[PDB]
Amino acid sequence: AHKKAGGSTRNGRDSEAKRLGVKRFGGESVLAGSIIVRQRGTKFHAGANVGCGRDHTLFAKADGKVKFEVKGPKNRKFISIEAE
Amino acid sequence: AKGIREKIKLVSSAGTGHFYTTTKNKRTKPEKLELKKFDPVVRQHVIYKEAK
RNA sequence: GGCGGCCGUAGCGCGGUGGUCCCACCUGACCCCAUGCCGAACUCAGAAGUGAAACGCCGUAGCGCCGAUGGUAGUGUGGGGUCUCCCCAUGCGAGAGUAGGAACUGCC
RNA sequence: GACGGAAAGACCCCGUGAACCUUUACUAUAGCUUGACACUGAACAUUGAGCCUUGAUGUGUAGGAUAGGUGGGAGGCUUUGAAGUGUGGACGCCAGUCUGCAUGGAGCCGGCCUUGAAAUACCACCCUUUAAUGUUUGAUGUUCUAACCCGAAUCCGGGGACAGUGUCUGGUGGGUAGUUUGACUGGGGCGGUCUCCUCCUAAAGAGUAACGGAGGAGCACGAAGGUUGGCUAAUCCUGGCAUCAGGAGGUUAGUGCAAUGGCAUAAGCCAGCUUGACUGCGAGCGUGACGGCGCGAGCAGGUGCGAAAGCAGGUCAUAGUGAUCCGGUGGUCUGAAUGGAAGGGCCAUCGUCAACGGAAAAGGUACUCCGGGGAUAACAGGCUGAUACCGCCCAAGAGUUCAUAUCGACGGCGGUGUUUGGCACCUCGAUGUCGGCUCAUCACAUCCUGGGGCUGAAGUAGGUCCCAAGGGUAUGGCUGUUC
RNA sequence: UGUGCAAACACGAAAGUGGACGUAUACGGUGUGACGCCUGCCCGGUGCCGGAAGGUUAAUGGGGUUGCAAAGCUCUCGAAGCCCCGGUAAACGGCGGCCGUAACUAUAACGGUCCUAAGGUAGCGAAAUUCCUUGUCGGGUAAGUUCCGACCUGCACGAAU
RNA sequence: GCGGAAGAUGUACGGGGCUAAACCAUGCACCGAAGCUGCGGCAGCGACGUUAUGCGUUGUUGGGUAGGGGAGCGUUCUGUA
RNA sequence: UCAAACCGGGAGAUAGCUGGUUCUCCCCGAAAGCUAUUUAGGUAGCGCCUCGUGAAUCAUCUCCGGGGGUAGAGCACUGUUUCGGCAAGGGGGUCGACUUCCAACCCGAUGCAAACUGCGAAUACCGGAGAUGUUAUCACGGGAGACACACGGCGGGUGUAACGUCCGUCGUGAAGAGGGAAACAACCCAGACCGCAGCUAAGGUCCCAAAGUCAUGGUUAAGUGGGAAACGAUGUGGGAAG
RNA sequence: GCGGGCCGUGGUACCUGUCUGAAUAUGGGGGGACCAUCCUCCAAGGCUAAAUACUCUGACUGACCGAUAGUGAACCAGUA
RNA sequence: GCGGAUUUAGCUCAGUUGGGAGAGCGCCAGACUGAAGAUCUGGAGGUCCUGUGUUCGAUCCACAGAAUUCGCACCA
RNA sequence: GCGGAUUUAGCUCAGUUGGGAGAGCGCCAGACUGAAGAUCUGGAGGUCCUGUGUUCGAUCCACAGAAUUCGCACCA
RNA sequence: GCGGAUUUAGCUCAGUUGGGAGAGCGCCAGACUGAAGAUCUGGAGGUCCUGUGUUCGAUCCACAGAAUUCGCACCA
Repeated sequence: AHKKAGGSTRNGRDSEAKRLGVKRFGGESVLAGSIIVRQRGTKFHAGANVGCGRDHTLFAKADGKVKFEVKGPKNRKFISIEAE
Repeated sequence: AKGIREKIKLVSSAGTGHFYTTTKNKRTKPEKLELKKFDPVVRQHVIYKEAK
């Protein structure tokens, strides 16, 4: 029933996450990256996370959310190639 | 398996359709009351009834 | 008070002061409308009484956050000795400390 | 001494080796009993079943219901072959009428045809059942009789359809035979572990072990699903631990589940409403190719809710699962030639393997052998030394008084490695085991004596410690035994 | 303990055969194994054998359902043996623990209390069959885990194991 | 630097032996490798030219168990010269 | 010859078991993981040797655009724990005041952590551009070895322990000459054609021994020249301070 | 129809054993499933030449071996 | 999974006439005994598995579901 | 040392839907009996091993410790 | 030597919330009985092994020593 024996997490397996989505070439409106599921907002390149910063570029395609509160979960404002 | 348990397997009966539908039903009332409107691989909007 | 600009140092607390121009409180619920039980909510109306909670200004930097001038421990990296261990070269520098900003700016 | 030569251990483990006997092992084969089929005919008695004929029709307690029955009632107008009646009999046990019987009062038919305890007329359905009889038939028991068996030369006698026996099925069945029954493992054994999820360990990606320390999943649920409105919690304080009113309160609450992460004018709570757990088809994701499965993200057509964007591919995310063969369930295809059936596939769901990537089911082995291996222990050596032995530092306290003059706790620091436990690199392709005995060779952390230190050394007598081999350590009873 | 014999028992694939040129004052299958004292407690849990309401027990045929036939589903009816109960321990066996009374102390002895029914009185017992046990008392000896006698709660000794 | 330190048939840094022929802090010249450089004779890989894996030139130049690849000669009998 | 005969016969039985396995020279020159297999001292698709084909431009030693959070540090979960001050509760002694003791909270100094943090590396690492390189990277397919590394030292983790299991650093056995270190797997320096010349490295340079009994300065005197410790010392030299 | 053997034999090979049991050419069987309708052919009786094998024996041949080679046997050998 | 049996007041069970729910034991009380025991008498105690259907009315019919038990099947 | 079981009112023991602490015997008393006995009725009798943790609340969960018992290990 | 248990008022023993030293028996007395007995009641009787340490205070903690008992260990 209830839990006991204080402690941090509870040991698991090997992390299953990647980082697909060069976002500097062709990019179909889809999840740019892989780490944690469930999240929306970003419709284009919006790489912005606490620290030195983040970025992406060129790719004309409406909508394109991220993974979640990870690699720049924040939602910036539009961005594309240079002249689609 | 089969016996005295909540969940129970029973296929629907659209009527003229080709049946095929999996939906269990525990013992907590209601009893004689399947579900509702379904859309089997056939005409649009067809009768339901998962009971059998 | 109206009307703009810049536009996360405007997070969050706290002080003084002013306009019966303005604004919430407040007041009254005849009606539109509305509350599972309560016009409290919701919605409508009038303005007796204040500023005790907005707003205009303006005074503290606590705390959060964003920048700047100074530097020990710690630490990156490659050679030296030495029983362990420690040293040197070189890029920085815990964290503490000294300061900057509580708006800024135009018009009626 | 050349770890001499030589005759490759029976101790021990290993090698999915061998054999033996033996269980509450599996699979079969003889044999025994019995039913039935072929070898078992006739007579008598019993029981079951099917069919035929004959007789009667087996069911129960009170006027609103009568009665196989039922819902409609009671003295209501028209039915087969003499009996109806009122006081008269029978073959299997109980009633209404039927026949050649015998007659009167009961009326001619009739009885019949409106009383509570005694009550109505016409063509399939629970009876349609039961009871009796004749024919066919199944099982059991008895008698008789031809087969068969034995004795005898024969006649014939004894036994007797029990059999003798052939075949098959089910049960029981050590009476007989095999370790086949995995692994890891501080040798092995005992004790603990082999699927899966989620910290630490894994030493900032990733990935990463051990009977590594902590803790769980094998399900549950129509709602703990979705949407909307309102609301926001723990906990503490005050007035009255249940409740209510006020204040403080990012939240430590709660959110199904082992934890982390997320969330409050909220994915939390309360209430209402409602139910996207839809169909079809693609692109992408799992360093490095590899399926099922899963997830994120579109398109085409359409279900729910919302104003709409939008949200769903079940429950915030990560454990709750499993092939082939076969069977049970949903459209089609398929066998000289046709009809009627039985059979043979594509996709998907459900049912079992939780010793859970998965066998239908347990055990001893000193008579041992062989092919190998240190990747397997019980000794000796080596490391460590917690244990063991001894010393040192500080020193309470005891000692009549007086720590320090024997003894000396607590605590701390060391040496030896004689003891023991014992981390398997050395030898088990093997330096056969303890102790003693006997025999040869090479040394010292000692009791008396001798020379010394301390003294709880006044003296004496003792305690403790150092030194020393120079000489001497020469003996018995019980036990195979070593101390 | 089995058997009057075309017997029991045993051998063989069969034909046949051993024991029978025998016959129960027989022979086959076993335990004990002399002699002497002997001989106490329990059947709750196997094998064999006998009886046995009810339950369990194929296929053909028969009945119902299904299908203008047929599959399939299902009912009904069932020997020997077995479930049933009982007997049997010269059947495999089981016999732990506690309190009180009472003693200078410990034990034995007796009853109960509990567990699993009884819990052991003949003898004799730590005995080649008891760990603990070089058990306790003692003989004997200078001393003897040896031995003998006794007590004896009998770890895992005990009745033709 | 020293006290805390007793044991095995003859004792000492390789020896002699050295106040440095020790040791410590530095430094210089040599002997000393099949090292490095120079004269006469190679292999593999790649580049240039080439039909060429034949030559010429150019960069790297050459240790090896297990193992991979390749060349070779001793040999018998039967062709054609 | 028997817990089971002899001879021959269908055996040149089957084994994931041992051993065996012989001419010269030249080039290059290992590894000890994953999925599945009646499979685990075996193969196939793959981490590694070699050869042929195919494609194509990086890769990484660098730099640049991301993700992790350990060491350490700080101070941190939890469960302990040091002192003082303040407030509230309970008990005891005398007065409804105070004193003493115990538990919880806050602050400062003190600090604590195998399951933390106001802060915070190195570092490894996903995607895209360069000096370098231009055909390397990378894509395909064939034929293999292969998924039994260990030991010593140091730091460990599990472990009440055995000539370990399992990680980390380093180093060797591997694939290393030559050479010194007296001898020596790893310490230092430095890398093999032939014959030959010169000059250096290892190390050595007084003699045997080939090379200076070489330069400047200093120490020790102990012959120390090498085991050595918790502990003691006006042996001696130097420096600061009352 | 029951119980088996065997075969590539599948409910569709062949044969053995027990039981049951036809019709008849205005008949019946077969064409790899069963039953009515086509085509083919007719069992339950029998006989039947020809086309490959081995190698004792005779002869020949062989880029076969050469007397620890080759058949065990070129010498008494299947003898000592 | 398949089939059979069973599923009545605490316990063990009878009850197919569809129209009475009952017995033994147990529990309480009474009588009796000095009393306690045992007889003996009396009382209480039943969603007669559950739902639905059939009938006027069903424990006692039909259908569906569940429990218990046995045989069988599965138990890579 | 290791693992398993056990550790409830005097004794012997039941008690997992976590929310009732109960049975037999014993002890005291009542009743009865002349009385004592035996029933029978009533009462008392329980840190339900200990501490802590978990929950709204635990004898009935988790952790740690102690005791009893058994197997094993050790024993010049 | 090593390991375990034990070491409370005369005897046999209980007593861990650390802060009460208690019971049975025995001894003395009372009540009762003619009296003695047995019940029943009362009283006395404790360096709770010894020292030291831990605490506000220990029989009930820690350490050391002593005694008893058992196991183990070892005899020219």
